[PDB]
Amino acid sequence: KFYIQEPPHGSPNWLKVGLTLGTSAFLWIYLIKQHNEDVLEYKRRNGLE
Amino acid sequence: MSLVYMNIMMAFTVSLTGLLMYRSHLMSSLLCLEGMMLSLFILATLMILNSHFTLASMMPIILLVFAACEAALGLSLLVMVSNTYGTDYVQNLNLLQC
Amino acid sequence: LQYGPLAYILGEKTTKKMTENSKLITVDGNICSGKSKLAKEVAEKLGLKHFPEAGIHYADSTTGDGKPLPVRFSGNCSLEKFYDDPKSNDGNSYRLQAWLYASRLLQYADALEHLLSTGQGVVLERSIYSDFVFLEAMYRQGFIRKQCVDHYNQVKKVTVCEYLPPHVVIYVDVPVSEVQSRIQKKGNPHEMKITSAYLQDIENVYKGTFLPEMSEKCEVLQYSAWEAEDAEKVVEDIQYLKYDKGPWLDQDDRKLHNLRMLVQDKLEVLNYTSIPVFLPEVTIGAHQSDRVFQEFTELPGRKYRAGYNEDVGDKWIWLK
Amino acid sequence: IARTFFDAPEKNYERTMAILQIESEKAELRLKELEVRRLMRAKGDGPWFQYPTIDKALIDHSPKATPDN
Amino acid sequence: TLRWQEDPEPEDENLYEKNPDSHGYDKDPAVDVWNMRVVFFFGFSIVLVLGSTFVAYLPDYRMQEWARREAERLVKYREAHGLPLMESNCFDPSKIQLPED
Amino acid sequence: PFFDVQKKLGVDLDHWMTIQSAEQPHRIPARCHAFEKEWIECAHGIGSIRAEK
Amino acid sequence: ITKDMLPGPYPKTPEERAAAAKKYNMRVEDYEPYPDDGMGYGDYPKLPDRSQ
Amino acid sequence: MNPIILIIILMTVMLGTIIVMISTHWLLIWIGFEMNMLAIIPIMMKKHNPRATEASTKYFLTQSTASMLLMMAIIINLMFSGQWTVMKLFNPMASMLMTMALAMKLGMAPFHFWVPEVTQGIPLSSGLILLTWQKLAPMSVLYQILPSINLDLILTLSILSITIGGWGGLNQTQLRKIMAYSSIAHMGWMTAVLLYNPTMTLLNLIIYIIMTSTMFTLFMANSTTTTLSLSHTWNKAPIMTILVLITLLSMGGLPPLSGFMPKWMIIQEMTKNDSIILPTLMAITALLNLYFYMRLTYSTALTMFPSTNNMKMKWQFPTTKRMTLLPTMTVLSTMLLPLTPILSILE
Amino acid sequence: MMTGRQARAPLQFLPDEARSLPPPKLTDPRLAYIGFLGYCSGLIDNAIRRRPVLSAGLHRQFLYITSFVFVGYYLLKRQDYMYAVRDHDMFSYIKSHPEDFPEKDKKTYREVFEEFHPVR
Amino acid sequence: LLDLIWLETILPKTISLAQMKMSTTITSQKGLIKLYFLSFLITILISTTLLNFHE
Amino acid sequence: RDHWIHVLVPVGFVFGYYLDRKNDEKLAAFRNKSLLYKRELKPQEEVTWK
Amino acid sequence: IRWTCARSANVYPNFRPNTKTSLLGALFGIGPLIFWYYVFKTDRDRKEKLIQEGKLDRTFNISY
Amino acid sequence: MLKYIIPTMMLMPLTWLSKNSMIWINTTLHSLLISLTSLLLLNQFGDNSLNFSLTFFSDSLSTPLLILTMWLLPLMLMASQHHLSKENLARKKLFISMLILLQLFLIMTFTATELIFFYIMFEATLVPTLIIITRWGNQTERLNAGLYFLFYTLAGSLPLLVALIYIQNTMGSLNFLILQYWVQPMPNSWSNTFMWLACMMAFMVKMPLYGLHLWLPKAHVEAPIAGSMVLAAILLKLGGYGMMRITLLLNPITDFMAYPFIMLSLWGMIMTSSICLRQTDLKSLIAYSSVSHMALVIVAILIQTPWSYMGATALMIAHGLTSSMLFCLANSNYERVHSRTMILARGLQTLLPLMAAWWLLASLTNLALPPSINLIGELFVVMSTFSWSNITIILMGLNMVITALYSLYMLITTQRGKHTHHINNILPSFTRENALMSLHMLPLLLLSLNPKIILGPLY
Amino acid sequence: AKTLLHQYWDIPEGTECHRKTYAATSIGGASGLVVSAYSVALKTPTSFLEGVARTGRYTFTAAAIGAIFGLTSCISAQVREKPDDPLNYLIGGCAGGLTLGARTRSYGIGAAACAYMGLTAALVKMGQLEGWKVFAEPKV
Amino acid sequence: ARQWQPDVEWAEQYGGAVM
Ligand SMILES: Nc1ncnc2c1ncn2[C@@H]1O[C@H](COP(=O)(O)O)[C@@H](O)[C@H]1O
Repeated sequence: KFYIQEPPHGSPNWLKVGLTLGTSAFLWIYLIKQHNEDVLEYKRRNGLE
Repeated sequence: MSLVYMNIMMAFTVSLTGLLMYRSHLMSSLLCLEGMMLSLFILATLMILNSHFTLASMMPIILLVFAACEAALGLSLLVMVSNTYGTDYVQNLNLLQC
Repeated sequence: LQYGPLAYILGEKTTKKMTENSKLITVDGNICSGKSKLAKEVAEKLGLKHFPEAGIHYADSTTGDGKPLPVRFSGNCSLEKFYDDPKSNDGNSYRLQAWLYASRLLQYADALEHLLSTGQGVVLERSIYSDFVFLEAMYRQGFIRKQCVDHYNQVKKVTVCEYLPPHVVIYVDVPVSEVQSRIQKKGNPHEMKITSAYLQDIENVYKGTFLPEMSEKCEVLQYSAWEAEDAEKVVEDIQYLKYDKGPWLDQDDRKLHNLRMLVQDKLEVLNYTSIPVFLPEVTIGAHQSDRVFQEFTELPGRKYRAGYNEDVGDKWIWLK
Repeated sequence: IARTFFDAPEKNYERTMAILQIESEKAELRLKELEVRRLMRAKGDGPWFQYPTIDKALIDHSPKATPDN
Repeated sequence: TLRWQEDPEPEDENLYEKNPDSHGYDKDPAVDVWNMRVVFFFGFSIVLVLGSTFVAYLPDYRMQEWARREAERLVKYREAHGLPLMESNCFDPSKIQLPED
Repeated sequence: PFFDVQKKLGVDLDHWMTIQSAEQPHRIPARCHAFEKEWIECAHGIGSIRAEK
Repeated sequence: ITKDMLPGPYPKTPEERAAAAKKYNMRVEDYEPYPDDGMGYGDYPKLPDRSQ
Repeated sequence: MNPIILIIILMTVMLGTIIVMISTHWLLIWIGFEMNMLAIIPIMMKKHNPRATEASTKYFLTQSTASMLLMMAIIINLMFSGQWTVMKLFNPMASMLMTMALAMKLGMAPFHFWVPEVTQGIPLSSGLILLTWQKLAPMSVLYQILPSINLDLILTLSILSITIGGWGGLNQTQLRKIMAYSSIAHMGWMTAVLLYNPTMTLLNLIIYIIMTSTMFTLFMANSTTTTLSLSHTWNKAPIMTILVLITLLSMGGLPPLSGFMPKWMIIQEMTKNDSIILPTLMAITALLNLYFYMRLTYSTALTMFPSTNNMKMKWQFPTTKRMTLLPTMTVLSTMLLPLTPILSILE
Repeated sequence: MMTGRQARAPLQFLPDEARSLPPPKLTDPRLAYIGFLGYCSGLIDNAIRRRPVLSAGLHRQFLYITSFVFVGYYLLKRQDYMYAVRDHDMFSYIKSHPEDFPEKDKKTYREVFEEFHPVR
Repeated sequence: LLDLIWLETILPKTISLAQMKMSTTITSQKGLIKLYFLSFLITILISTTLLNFHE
Repeated sequence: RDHWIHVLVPVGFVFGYYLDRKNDEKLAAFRNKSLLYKRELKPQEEVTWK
Repeated sequence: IRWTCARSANVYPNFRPNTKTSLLGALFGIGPLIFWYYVFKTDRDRKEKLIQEGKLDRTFNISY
Repeated sequence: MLKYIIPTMMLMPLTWLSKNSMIWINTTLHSLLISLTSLLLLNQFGDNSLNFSLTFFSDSLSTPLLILTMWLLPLMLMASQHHLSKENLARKKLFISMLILLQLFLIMTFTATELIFFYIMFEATLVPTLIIITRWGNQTERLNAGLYFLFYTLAGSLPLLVALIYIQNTMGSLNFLILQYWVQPMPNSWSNTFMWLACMMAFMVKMPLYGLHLWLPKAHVEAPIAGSMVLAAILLKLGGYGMMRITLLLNPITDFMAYPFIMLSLWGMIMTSSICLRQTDLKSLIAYSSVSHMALVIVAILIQTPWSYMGATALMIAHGLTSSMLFCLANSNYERVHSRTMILARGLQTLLPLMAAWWLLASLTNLALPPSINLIGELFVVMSTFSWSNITIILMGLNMVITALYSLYMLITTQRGKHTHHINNILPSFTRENALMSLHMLPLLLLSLNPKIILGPLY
Repeated sequence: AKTLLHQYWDIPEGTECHRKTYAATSIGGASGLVVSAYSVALKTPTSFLEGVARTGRYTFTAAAIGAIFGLTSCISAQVREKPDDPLNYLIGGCAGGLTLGARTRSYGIGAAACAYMGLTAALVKMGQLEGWKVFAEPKV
Repeated sequence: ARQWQPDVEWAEQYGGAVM
């Protein structure tokens, strides 16, 4: 140890880190699924099949 | 329109010219605010009762109550001045200029 | 930030831990009054935490490794030079007094935070309500100017007014001749250089300005030189007190919560200490400030936040 | 130098031709936009600049107490 | 009285005393020599010489030389069929409609 | 701007008080119910400019 | 350098002229400033207009 | 400052503003205005000092006078129309009274006389609230009444507000009065464009809201209220000095920053309607705005002001304040220019 | 200035006919610019709290990039829908009223008179 | 005569002097709310009569 | 690599150069259509210019 | 340093606009400009009038 | 032009990721490599412009300016890497970042296809120059110079914005090719009078025109060497390029409109040159020489004859290189003697022979010694203006005296005479300074052989 | 005071001096009355007499400015036989500036007022001739 | 020699309640 008092940010908040990772993964797969659904509906609407 | 309508407009302009060029403390301003209150109430009630708009009888009473609470707020503000400078004069309101 | 309004919503009430033994006690006295151990005795009587006198390196001690930082990084003022030349050209006197007042304000903020959080009473020596008795003792001896006096008055007026006075204060009455004899027998090679007029001025400001207002705004006890040794009498006197004065009576949970929020932001405590008033004893130009700031940034443990220094051995820096 | 680095004059010529055609079409469309905005704001019978009026669905069609209405 | 605290004026840095073969680049000699090498290679040996080679051999700039060759054809045409050297009208006058007045 | 929450989620809050020719308790007629009815049926869905012209 | 070792406005009374002569290190009689025509000469003295 | 009471008061302010936004009746518009000012009164009495009482008294008097004028306009409109839909008014006196009532509410000159005073006497969070969220509702009210707005009155109010705000901000040294006069000038700038294309008005409102929020967030983060402490902050965090420098560069409409987005495009809707002198005049007053902005950045970051001795203790403590949304609002206020056509979402 | 267009379906960020357009690709340059804005926001957030800028808060930076790219994609979709509405309405009103838009006979340069001002 | 005084006087310094002078006239209020409301009355009267903004 | 920054710019050059060729593929609406260079395409040649 | 600051930066703080400086600025600041403008306008009008009536020898003047 | 913007955007992390001792070498190497790759823009034609896409194009006018800009940036990094050796690492990296951003801004501005993009980029060039002037300047009153520069530029350029948006709303586009093919004559009306004034006054401010040149003798002096070079050798030519683009759109009003403005230069470049006869500050003398050359450029562009255009661009390039070299010479002498007074340091030839040779070469190239580029440009301008009118040869010919009468004077007092006694810190010539001055001078003498690439778009 | 501008512009330039003079005098008097009223409302007068003295000073000064400017513009338009010239308004604006400088006991202020008022009157003539509209109705 | 920075005079110019 180096600091006499333990800093509040000394240890990584594992709950918040897992929450950030899960939110990023959920938003990425939701964006990908939304883009796939929208492009499928676009090709079905305009007949680019 | 009717002459009583124009009398209410002239009364509201009288309250307006009394509310702006005051010389006394804030109680005169709140009294002229209540003059505006009363003129607007009487005008709205006369309009609603003359044109037989039955539902808009909700307009006058509400037109009091809300601003009436607002008027109560103003009273508290005066009490704050009465708790700070002793008198609620408007000439003591020259601390924020500098 | 750990403690916030969300904790107060969730039920973290600070008067839950505010028992009858949570008392803020500060002890005062002359330069060598011998009170330094006496408060320690109180620390083993009521179980209260004791804090030493706020020195130059106190802010260096509370954060980081706690090692005493060099005087260039913190303070830029020495007590030995003040004992040597009180009327010096560089103005060691007022700079030392302003730095010591700032350190005492930091100590009082830490003490109030500890009392509000842990619920345990705190014993201090020479709190921020008893520091001006030094500075006035300078001005009656001609050690400073009038501009320094009114600048210190402005700093005290903008800093003290957000805090509450201690519960009980204790003043040890040691006369000037006893103080000079104790200094002579102590053996410090640089402490005899002060005139006895300085100690007389300290005593005069104590008994003329401090006591007439601490007999009103808080609880006050007074003891002579030999009665300070008898610890059981002092603790029996402070434990049989009737608190009726002081603004500690009319403190609800909201005001104490606001006080706890304000004392946990160390920038907010010291924001008004260094007001932009340019007095040539405390202002330093851009070049020296830039040089010492770039040198302090190169110190170990201080380049980044406390949890984000690779050179001191902090792991998982990339996952925070 | 002309083989490794520099593009052919015909390539630059036809690229310039395509760029000029695209920008001319954009300029003509912008002028048409200004003209159509002026004309249909002045006449007020288009999809834009349609300030709302009172919806007719809120009128009561039931008979009233007094028939003189 | 005394003004605000400030350091005295730092003297100018004479670089040649700490290094007899320095070149006004940096304190350490190795990085100074590297800076010399990179400036004299990529400033004279690389950009200037190859730049002079490049500008000396643009591929018949602005087609201007080609225009001379075209002139070498054109008068050769117009000195064969008896046509005048150069018409005073840039366009054909038979395809011009003047505004009638 | 003019956010239309009432038209979005389909709940009336103040459409009944808005006009004089609206439905009122016991169907009490106003003085100008027919005139307002004809004016609204003239000026519905055609725009304010063409309504005032 | 410092501010009071630098030229300022046109002096009028004797003591300002003496201070200017002290700054310009001439005698109080050999210090003859340019006339106040509003041209910008300031307190700079008039040398006798001779080449080097 | 009970957290439950503060949360309820903030929800009341939000409810009043959204009641102004989403209603279809004039009475509900006034209801939202009254509840908004009633619940915003305790925000400016947070610190419990007499200057706050002075500022709140002046604010209450001006807002209540504006509300009484607003009922005068509503009752006149009822007389001449007999109906209550929030749309174009049916009387020139109704439009005139409504226009200066909303000018009084929004601090438009010459009815601006409360804006540089009240913002001087209230805490910085309350100043941010008053200069950011209060301007939203009467913009909606003015947007919904634009067919009946008289051109001459709103143009005179706009040019007077821009000129007066620039010339009043040219002299003040306090940060809050400079912010107040800058808000007045921006209000005039984005009310000058309202009658021609209100999408530009909404875009300038969003840009001004974001940029003022960034400025006030930086001022609460540095705990600085005057020019001198804002100069002194360079010992504590130079990155904050860089941030305030770049967002004050953005504040004067200098490209390639976000503040050049609205006003230039406002000029893009001035020459469409054949008006040339007007954008030039407002551009010159924007240059005045940029002059005192340049003065602020000269005092702040482009020089190195002399500091005091106690900065050393402030070098041993990091900034513990809840610096909320500072990086996102700083990025959105500087590098949003290549995404200019995003204003199409505001149609 | 489209107050009469969206009034039939109010408070719709992305209507159904917006699905008839070609959606923007995931490699749109504007979308990558908004992702760069998110990365810059993460860097600024690391810099203002006195942290290592390029190492600390990697999950924080990824969340910033992801949120910015998501909101940028949806805003770009709304922008494309709005401009499709704009030029569709332009072409529709041009087609519906060709009396106010006459076909101009584009005369050649062989007879039109251009005034010449010599330079000397 | 020209490049240090007169050219400095015509364009920038006259503009700066007028700016600072009228800025000092604008920001010289006494903070009295009564004067502000009297100016409001004068503005309203001028707008209603001397400009006729309601026609 | 130990000197990776030294190849940061040239690669970032050529990729950008590559993008220019990609930009060329967005401006081929008049390929072999100009009146000066309209010619019959030679065998084993798909375009006049890529 | 005194001479350089008197020559460069201390000319405007010690300037008063009076009749002598105004007359010297009007004689030297705008007089040559209007004189040159008048003589050049006269010369160019004469040259254009000579050219447009086809009397000036411009037979071999093809560089301009 | 996406083959040059991306290398600069990759140079930005290249100076944000290097060590504290390797920023200068890496930045210099990569900027010199980009300068080597910059020569691919010379694939020009005598009748067509090299167009890359809808946003970027480059004819034979903007190409020499681009080459000069991204050749000047490595020279800037060499010239400004000694007096910043005492600065913080973060501030040094910020300085390099501002220089790289300024180069990116300039190379994006010079290839702008449409005029509104050129205008916004032209105003965007303000920020790093203002930051450099107001931050790294040496003298006390640099804030006044920065404010004067920023306000002169903005007050010039905002009516330019209004006029450009009016033109775009009137006709339909602001592309330079489209405006070349959709040009319309402007009649002699007062609306067209104010249109011409709004379209011109920004460029007359940044050239600068005589009368509005007062932002130059301050901002060229108190700024550092890199800011002085970017003010003297690029931005004036940026205004000239903008005026060259704009003046196509304002015919035939200019033929009776440009009578005062031309003559506002045709006398001014006399007396400003006379100011160089009586200047105690060397940097102010260089700035006033730049004022005279830009006044000649103003006359050449405003008479709108072809030979005037060729002389204008040739004198632009030659004067930019010569003024950058002279500013570097002034900076080196100021570094050695710690004073900008010209009369202080005397007899430098007896102590510095190579620096005296560089002084002689720079002064000779300043007085238009044939067959250098400056003589070619100024001679073409004199031929064109003599074609315009006869008597104006006098208004050029007397300048032919006065230029020499100061330039060799600047050569004499700083080099020739008995050396100063109390000055004894004149170190021998640094290799960095000699390398920088050779890199300034040798391209000029090499382009003296083949000037046909810098003679304009219509050669 | 909108129809007063119309009555000022209803009289043709350089035809009748008297009615143009009274119209410009009334315009100046109205402007001075507005300025004096705002000055009294904002800056508190010492008494009634000093307040009406300041009001009369401002009103008479602005009325003199208007009368001098209108008279000078009309006599210049008569002496040049050209109503459609901004030179007459430039001369009238300089005369108004000279009168304002003489009233304010100054000469540099008078010359600056000459320049700026002449340019402003020239631009007023520019807008009158070419139909410039600073208060433009919404067209598109 | 070194770069100049504002002294006490500039700050007291900017330190007044009215500038
Ligand atoms: N003005 C002052 N002069 C000397 N010492 C001071 C002054 N103010 C506070 N002190 C501190 O008070 C201490 C004396 O208390 P003590 O010796 O513990 O009874 C000194 O050693 C200093 O740390």
